Amino acid sequence: LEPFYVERYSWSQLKKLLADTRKYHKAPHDFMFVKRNDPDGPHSDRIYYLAMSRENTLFYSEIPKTINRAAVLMLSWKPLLDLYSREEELLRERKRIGTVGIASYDYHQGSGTFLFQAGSGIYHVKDGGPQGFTQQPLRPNLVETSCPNIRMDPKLCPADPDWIAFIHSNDIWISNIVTREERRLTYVHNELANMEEDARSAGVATFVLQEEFDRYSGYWWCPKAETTPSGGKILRILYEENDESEVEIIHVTSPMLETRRADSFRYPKTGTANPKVTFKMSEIMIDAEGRIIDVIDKELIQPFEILFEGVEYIARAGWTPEGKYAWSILLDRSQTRLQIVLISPELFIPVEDDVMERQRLIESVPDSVTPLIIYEETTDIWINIHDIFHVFPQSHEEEIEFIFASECKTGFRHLYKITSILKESKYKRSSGGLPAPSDFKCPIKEEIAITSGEWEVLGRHGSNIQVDEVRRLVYFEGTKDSPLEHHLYVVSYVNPGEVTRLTDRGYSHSCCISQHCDFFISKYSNQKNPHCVSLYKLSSPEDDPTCKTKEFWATILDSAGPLPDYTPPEIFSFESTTGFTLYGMLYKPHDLQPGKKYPTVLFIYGGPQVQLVNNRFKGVKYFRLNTLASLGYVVVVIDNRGSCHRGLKFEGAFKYKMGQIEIDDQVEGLQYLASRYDFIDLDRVGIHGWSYGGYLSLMALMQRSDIFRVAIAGAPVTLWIFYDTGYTERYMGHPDQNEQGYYLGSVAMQAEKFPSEPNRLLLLHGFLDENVHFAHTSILLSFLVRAGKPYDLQIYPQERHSIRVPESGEHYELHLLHYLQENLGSRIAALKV
Amino acid sequence: LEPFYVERYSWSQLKKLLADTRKYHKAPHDFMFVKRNDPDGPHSDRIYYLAMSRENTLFYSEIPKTINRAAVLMLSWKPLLDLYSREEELLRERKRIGTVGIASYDYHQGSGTFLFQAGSGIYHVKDGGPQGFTQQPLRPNLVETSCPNIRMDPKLCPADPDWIAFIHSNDIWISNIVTREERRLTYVHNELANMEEDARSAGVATFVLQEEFDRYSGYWWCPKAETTPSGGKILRILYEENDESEVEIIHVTSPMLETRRADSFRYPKTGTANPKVTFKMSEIMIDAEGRIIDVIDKELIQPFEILFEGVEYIARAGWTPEGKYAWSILLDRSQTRLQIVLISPELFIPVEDDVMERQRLIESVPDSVTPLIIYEETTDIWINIHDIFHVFPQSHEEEIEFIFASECKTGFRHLYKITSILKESKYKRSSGGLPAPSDFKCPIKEEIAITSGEWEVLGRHGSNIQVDEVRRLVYFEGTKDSPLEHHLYVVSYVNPGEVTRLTDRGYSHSCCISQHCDFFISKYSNQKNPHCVSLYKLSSPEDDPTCKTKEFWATILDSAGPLPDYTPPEIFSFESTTGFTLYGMLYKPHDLQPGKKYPTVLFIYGGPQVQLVNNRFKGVKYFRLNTLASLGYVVVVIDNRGSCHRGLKFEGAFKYKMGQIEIDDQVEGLQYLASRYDFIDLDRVGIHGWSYGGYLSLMALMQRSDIFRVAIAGAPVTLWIFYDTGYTERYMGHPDQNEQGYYLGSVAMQAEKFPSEPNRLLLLHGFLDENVHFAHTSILLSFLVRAGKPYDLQIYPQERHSIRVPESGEHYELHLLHYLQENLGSRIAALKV
Repeated sequence: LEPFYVERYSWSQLKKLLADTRKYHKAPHDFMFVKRNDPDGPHSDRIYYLAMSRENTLFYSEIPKTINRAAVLMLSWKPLLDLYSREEELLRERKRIGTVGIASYDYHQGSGTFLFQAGSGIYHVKDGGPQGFTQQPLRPNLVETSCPNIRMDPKLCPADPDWIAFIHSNDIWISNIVTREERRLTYVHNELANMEEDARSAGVATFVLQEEFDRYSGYWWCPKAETTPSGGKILRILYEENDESEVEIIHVTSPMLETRRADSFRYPKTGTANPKVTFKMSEIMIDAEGRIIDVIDKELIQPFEILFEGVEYIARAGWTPEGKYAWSILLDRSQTRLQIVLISPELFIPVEDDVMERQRLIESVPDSVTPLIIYEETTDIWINIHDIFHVFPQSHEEEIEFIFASECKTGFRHLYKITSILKESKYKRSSGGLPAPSDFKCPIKEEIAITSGEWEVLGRHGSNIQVDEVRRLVYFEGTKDSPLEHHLYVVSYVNPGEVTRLTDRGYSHSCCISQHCDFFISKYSNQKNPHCVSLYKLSSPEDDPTCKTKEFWATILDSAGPLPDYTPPEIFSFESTTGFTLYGMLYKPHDLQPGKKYPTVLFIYGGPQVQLVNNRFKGVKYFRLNTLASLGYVVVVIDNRGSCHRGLKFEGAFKYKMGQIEIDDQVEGLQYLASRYDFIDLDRVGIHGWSYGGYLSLMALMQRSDIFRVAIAGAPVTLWIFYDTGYTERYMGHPDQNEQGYYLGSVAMQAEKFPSEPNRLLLLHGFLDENVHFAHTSILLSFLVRAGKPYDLQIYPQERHSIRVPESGEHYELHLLHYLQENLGSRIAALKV
Repeated sequence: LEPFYVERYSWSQLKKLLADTRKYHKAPHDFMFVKRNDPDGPHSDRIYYLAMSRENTLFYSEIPKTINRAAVLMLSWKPLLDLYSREEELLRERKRIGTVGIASYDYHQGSGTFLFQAGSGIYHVKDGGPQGFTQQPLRPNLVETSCPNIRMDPKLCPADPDWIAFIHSNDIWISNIVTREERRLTYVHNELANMEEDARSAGVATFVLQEEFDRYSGYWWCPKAETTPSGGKILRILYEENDESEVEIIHVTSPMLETRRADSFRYPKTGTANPKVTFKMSEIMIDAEGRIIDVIDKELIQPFEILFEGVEYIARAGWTPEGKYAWSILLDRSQTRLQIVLISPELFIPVEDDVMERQRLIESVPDSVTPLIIYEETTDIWINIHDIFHVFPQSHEEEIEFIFASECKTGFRHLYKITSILKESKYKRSSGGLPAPSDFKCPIKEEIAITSGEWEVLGRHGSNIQVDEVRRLVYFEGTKDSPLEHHLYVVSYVNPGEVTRLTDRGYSHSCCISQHCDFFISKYSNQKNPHCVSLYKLSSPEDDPTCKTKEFWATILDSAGPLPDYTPPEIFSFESTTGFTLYGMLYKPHDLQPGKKYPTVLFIYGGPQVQLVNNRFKGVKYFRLNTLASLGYVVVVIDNRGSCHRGLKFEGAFKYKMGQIEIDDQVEGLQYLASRYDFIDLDRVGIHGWSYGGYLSLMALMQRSDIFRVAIAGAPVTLWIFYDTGYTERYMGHPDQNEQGYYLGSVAMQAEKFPSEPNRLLLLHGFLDENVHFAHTSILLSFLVRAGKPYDLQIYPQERHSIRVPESGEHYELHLLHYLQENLGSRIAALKV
């Protein structure tokens, strides 16, 4: 063969090319179905959703009772409405929200009350309650406040839509939107105090639980209100209280660089103490008229450590829908033992200073009342937290039924219907001892598996189940038809068997089912077609309600249609020497000259909880992998072992071994291609990735000087001893029980292994990164300098983990092309060597 | 004219080249003469001095009463002795100490008591006092303490050498070194309280005073002790007391990168508040036994803003020889108004909590007693502070004679013998008003200029004046013979005639004159010969005491001989279009070729207070400029207008106009060289400097995008609003009244002016730099990314403003050479364009 050299564009010509290709180019979400219940009118439902017009607001569309099955009905988007703090900027990093405006909302089917934060303000309108359905945009009603700082995480009370709660300065507040009454429920954080002195918070999820467990709230309204004798009621808020006094303090640069100051930050470094956590409960007494009689604040009868021995993370929490028990999913620190636990409000006593008054209240509580561990699972690998957990109405007082999902039985996540016996505990507090390990555990009456197979149910990033308690069905999202396509399925939970698919093959679907289970919405795409949102109607043959079929109904969002100037990559697979099928994407270069070999650029992530290779449209996010092909680079992407959507066995492959397996799969796939395509120049191969991808880019250059000419590492994790507990320990365990794994997985501990030629290493970092701190890069550079190695370095001083400012994104793309051109593809590059 | 191209060495090759040449390659200082008074012994004096054996410690040599004039005598060095915290590490950055061991020392003439810090320890020995002279090394006596943290800045009481003082946690302590008694004199700083809430100090110079006024001390012993009736005595200490509570707080990265924390410290940013400062005095009453009886603390009778209207910085301070008055040099904030001031101890009243006893104490002090301004000068350029100031024993008790130095009168710094009348002031505290700005001023009886001419007396960086009161002479260093050589001069202060030069021309000398004025020591070098140190004997014909002659006496340190593998540069000069002569240094590329033109690297500083071109040995400091010449680069260095040693008009050139002029001079001299020598390729010129030098490198690349191919900016000031008060306001003035100056002199405010070609800009910065904070670089990167301009960046995370870690230095030289080779010198560099 004969080497292809990429054209040598100037920095200003490359800026032009990139700007011209970009000169062209968020879909609906948070859907809600509301019945009109109007016989005379032509509309059966009204659907509300968030979407970009620009800013992000509530829209609505009208679901008609029938359709012209000749034509395609495209629903019109009626606008519903007529319109950053260091708390807003940090939360919108933890959720990975790129949008601006309304991020989420809250609704009360009874009242028709919408409640939503929008900038610094909290608003509320009504629609679809007794007050009817607007035919034009509504003007929102601002909630009044005496509070001086931004109100975070507003929630409607499900039992009373006059009452909302919110967090201000790390304490829970309630406000009545009709009576204008306002009230602070917790006095845990002085806002005037400094960081080190206070370090306490109520109703807020701590950093680790937003970053690594995607849980953002830490208080939960009780769904039912209890009546006082004189025609009032009691409302309940369960909340987690946090004390981060032992948690290590990090400083990270304040975005306003002019100040030259840093922001204090609680970061549980791997090995260090996580925050101290316990449950609490506010009892709020309301009189008949809707004003606050009194607010009792209640603590657990015994300490948290005693009742929930071994629990470190409060992964999830809420209420049974009866309002009877507060439930919670709890992990041990190793993230190998998960427990579902019911907690009676009778476990909470009022907080008292008097030692003799508490011992009085303690005596009042009976020994029968005790935490109930309705479920427990263990794994030699790790427990992946998900959002799937459905509690049924209680038939007998002494059983609870529920659906949960687990990778622990099969090696693959499946739904399971479980009945638990609510036995009274062996243990009595009377004895005055610390309860045994299995003293609170409930017997398992039945454990019916609703699904099974060499495929998994999805329960993260908004994937979930939807139970039809009438037809005794459960809709879920799965990889049953393929690992590269997510599809909607339905199945009986009473007598499970056949698993009916509802989405059409050849597309990967993100799905949302009406609360009435008579409609669903699919956001679907494939490698060649950009995302469409469509609305399908569910009906059953009248001989068997257990059986469900779909009928396309109306389009909510039409695709722009196979984008021109974009050549999609072709998916491939190959059998590993490890006995797994690995999948990849190949961007062949545009205008393929026969008799020529091209420089190959391997883009990588390779970390857990992620899959790059699937049948989705990569034209939006990975448009620049296409642009590289248009300049005459081969671009390769390989989902190596540890990637998600392949079962726990596949994922657990790098437990304790991070950075020691992923590249051997990247190279195995990179060679399977070279053997099959003589147009791949293995002498000019570069690797680029961000975050975990940037990590492996550096491992690629240490482990394999031979294969990879240049590594471009963005926000790389150079030192696992610095990452947080929630993530690092899930995969690497405590650094005492993996001395060697932490050493071999930390690229900064191994700077001598880097090349002694320049123009091979390029390091990129967000200067204000609060997730992968900039000290990963600053400490690797320190050891490269000692080892007399050379590096190239671009800092993005306004950026954090993600790149938000576009000027930054443009510079990153411009530099990356120029760098690959100057140090890989072009003629001048081969001369430099 | 054929282009020469430098041999493209690899990164590993270039590292070897440097390590090989680096494989090849401190003189004595702090000299002090003690007379032996041995009429029968062969030795007249014994000199004590600090030098490197290895550690830096005290040595002595013997001065012969007589010498064989036929031969040279080389004095053998006898060792006198028998063998970092955060605040000791910052002091060494402010002083710019590289050496380890003993930095300075004290000596009580009467007792023979030495006193010196060495690491954490404080030690004393005796030699040359009543107790005679050691023939063998003495053992250092540790001053014991109860003080937890390290002790900074020890000083011997001259009025009793049993007592010493020192600073501990920003308070003044005294310790008797025979009774081991240890007393704390000030209670202004809580070591355990956080620095944000404390920010008060006593006896310490604040940051700007150490950085910009090279004053490293804030307390002063009274040099005589008043006697008591019982037979004890009163010792006194004058001390500056600062409050940094209103001074902006900055965060620099902690050097322990593992912690990912930042150290808070107080930085007076241009235009913000300098610390509130005042004078105080500690009266220590000691008994006849030597035990402390009592300690009264005393404040000024009126606030510092009243007694010293206008004074922003206390520049220097101390006591007159009898200790009748304490004196102080005082600047206004614009540093255009120097005042000298006498403050009687009688101005200080005991500090009393009672509001009514303090009133009885105020009236007790006479209204006659008042601050005495004995000298005031003003300039529309600015005041350069200096260590020259001499007060004569008082003859008339209403007059005071002294010697000061000033550029204000003639435009060059010259000595002046001044008598001032101490007329009791008109202002009275009884009247109870504030004084007019002229009320403490003093009539000026005479003012005889001792020197004059277009050349300056030197009074910075250890240059000072020795004063023979017996013969009424004053020895001083000056630029009279040339700007490129410093020389030792002597002249009468009674009948100031002509100026006898004592040093030999053809060399540049730093000098040090026996307190007896019968000897002097010169450390001297020239462009070709490394620094020597010789001892000369002063002699006068018995007919005329003014006539002064020298005679070589002994070698203290022999030259290392002319170094091989080092060609020196040749000094040049050129008439500027501005009218001034400018000097330069040319390193011709070793092994010149006929007809061939070579790549050129201009090393630059160009800031004030510094001259790079002079007749001193550059073989140590600028060794690598010659290493650049040995590879093929022409190397050029020019002292543009602003640089020191050429008078106040030459310096004042860039008042308010920093950045706007300097490069015109650098390019003028570059073109002068290009006309006379045709080997200077002007199509291949790089510029490189550190700090101000890196600043001008960035200005050269904006302003002259045509003359300069690459710029390599080290630790460069990019935003004058960020730099400190005492420096920026001295030249650029307050920012709100020179708004255009600050804009035009700030490269980051002009990022659009930078090239759009890559491989032309290199930013180098110490990550922990606390002087030119790394925000200068990060904010400039901020604006360069916005503007879409390319840059190369290198960080040194171990280093602050200097480069101390040897591995950081090796990597800097190696990158600097490779970047020059790959982007300026070689043929591949010509292909890149």
